[PDB]
Amino acid sequence: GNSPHELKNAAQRAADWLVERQRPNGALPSRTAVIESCYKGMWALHTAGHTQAASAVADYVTSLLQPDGDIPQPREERYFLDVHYLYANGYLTIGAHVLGRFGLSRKLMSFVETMRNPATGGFRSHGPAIPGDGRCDSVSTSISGLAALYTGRVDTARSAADFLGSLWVGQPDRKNVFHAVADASGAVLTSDDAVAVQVRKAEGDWYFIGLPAFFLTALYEATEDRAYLDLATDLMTYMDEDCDEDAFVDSSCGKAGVAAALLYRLTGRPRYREIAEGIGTLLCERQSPYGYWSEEETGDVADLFWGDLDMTAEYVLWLDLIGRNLASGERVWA
Amino acid sequence: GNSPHELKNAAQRAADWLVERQRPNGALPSRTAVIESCYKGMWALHTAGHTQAASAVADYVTSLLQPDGDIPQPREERYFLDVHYLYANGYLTIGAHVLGRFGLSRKLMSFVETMRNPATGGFRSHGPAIPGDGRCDSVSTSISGLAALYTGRVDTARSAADFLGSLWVGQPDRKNVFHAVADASGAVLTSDDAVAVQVRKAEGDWYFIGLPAFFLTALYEATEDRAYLDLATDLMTYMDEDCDEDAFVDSSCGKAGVAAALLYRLTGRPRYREIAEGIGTLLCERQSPYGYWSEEETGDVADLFWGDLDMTAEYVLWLDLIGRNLASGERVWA
Ligand SMILES: *[C@@H](O)[C@@H](C[C@H](O)[C@H](O)CO)NC(C)=O
Ligand SMILES: *[C@@H](O)[C@@H](C[C@H](O)[C@H](O)CO)NC(C)=O
Repeated sequence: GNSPHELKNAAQRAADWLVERQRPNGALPSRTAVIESCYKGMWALHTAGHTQAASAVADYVTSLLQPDGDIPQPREERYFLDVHYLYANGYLTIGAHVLGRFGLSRKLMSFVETMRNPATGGFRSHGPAIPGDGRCDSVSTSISGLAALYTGRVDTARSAADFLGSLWVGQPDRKNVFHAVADASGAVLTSDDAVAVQVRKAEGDWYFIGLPAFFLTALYEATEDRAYLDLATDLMTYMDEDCDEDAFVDSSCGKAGVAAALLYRLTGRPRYREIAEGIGTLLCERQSPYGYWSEEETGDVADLFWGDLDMTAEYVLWLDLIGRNLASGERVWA
Repeated sequence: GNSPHELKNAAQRAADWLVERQRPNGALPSRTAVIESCYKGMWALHTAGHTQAASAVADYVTSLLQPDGDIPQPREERYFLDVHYLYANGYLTIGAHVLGRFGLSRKLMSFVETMRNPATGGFRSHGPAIPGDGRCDSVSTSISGLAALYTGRVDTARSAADFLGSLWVGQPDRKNVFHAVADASGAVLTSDDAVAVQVRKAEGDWYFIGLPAFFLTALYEATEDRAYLDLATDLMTYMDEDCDEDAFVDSSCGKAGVAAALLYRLTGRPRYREIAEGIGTLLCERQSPYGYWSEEETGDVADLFWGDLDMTAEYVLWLDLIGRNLASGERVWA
């Protein structure tokens, strides 16, 4: 595979591509003005050293911030309304905090906490303005727990991990389907309108497993509580041995790649290095010659569909995180 | 005056210089192997986007970590023994946390908090192996408060601010001297052996005032409590109007520059922009063409004495922080 330096080089070229096209108000170059086009922008650009561009995204995000600490608009994609509303808020919180925008991160994180279910520790899938039944999903919960870790709200993160453990233990038929959603009481939801990963098919949505694995590994690093490492380990084993090969190939495999790279640094287990290396190389090989990522776009374009802009920022982050955990893991274990 | 982009470009040249000379275990190229040569390295290199190099510093720091969460050795400079012991620990905590090394940041910050005076909110000036009288100083307290902000221990940060307010109110002769130390009871220490800035002379040590100003501004950003903004602006106006011109010229003026840049973004007051621009430009002007900063050396050296290496990482950080707060302040206020 490719070396940590090569993975980082790919991330930097994509970051440069984004910053060259950033708008004067700080928005990233999306064909639609929606928060789901740039929610990873602060954190990704900061990791690439583009701190003025990252702070410009913070300025743009601050201009959207409502008195309750939410960014309810502009939102268009249904997954950011009633599947995992808080997916945007979680990365916004992390990016703001690492930038030292402590007022923005406090306000964002305090809103995120209002959508926690205090009975289960899960985080509600649908936003305040979106009618729903109080269901909570693995992605809202994992990203909110990760934002809790970055902002030092470790008890909130521990509670999120409790929910993930209940969701995992409660699976009715895990060898065929991962039901990523629970009802407001914590029972796993199997209705057709609830996210379900067909683990024996090559149809994506693997990040509903991979993001929990990454969060739980970071929580273990923060706490040294082996219960969290055990659950992250079980989820990685699930993806590696019970899931279709698409789990480490689909566009959403970066989350599992990052979890694997962190688990390698913490445990030294070579399978984790192999998983992270393979995913990092795959993402590197799919990069356009210009710097962005897209499964369809092939030209020298000035902007991107929101999903490709999000993917481009996401892969800046995943390649950086994989690269630094592989490099330090090699120093520690090899 | 240099533009925010130019300040950042200077930081990046220095960061490249450091990374090119980094040692295989992650230590930075110091002529002596001491923690005071590299304590700002994790945070500085991360801000520059050199996350693998920053993680390598974290690996080195982790290998020195003792069971109590301290790094008592290697230390040689007396200021890092009995004047502001925790100055090293504070930057290590911040750099570890921003990298997501949550076990490292938890352990470092927990040790820092064992040195807090629960009656005054100050942090003890002398480390565990160093005898002393329990005195607490403004630099130990402000960097520990900033580390508390980054790790989410906001009550600790508020207590640190209380100590700084008491120190400021209790000054017996602020026109001539800033007494930066209080005894274990919280009373300002005026004895011959306690750090004191000669504010009407050009003799340095201005960061005993400038770092509190930076920390208090960050705490105001985190809480919106105008009491902290008022104290921060008291300190800035003190340095601007009552202190020697050296306060904005000495090698330690970068802390005040960062405080001014943040105050400009938060308040729009043009004088703060002027102070930050002036300090940023002065630091850029002093940079070696080869990328480092040094009090005495010029030309293409392979390494630096610890104080110059510390100053080089420090100015990566300050130029980056000044640049991004000036850039965002211009966006917000114009
Ligand atoms: C994980 O972030 C996954 C998110 C979804 O694709 C978003 O809803 C659209 O960007 N990312 C990828 C690249 O699959
Ligand atoms: C503030 O960090 C100041 C610290 C003192 O110089 C240290 O005691 C020695 O590095 N930095 C500078 C550049 O003045």
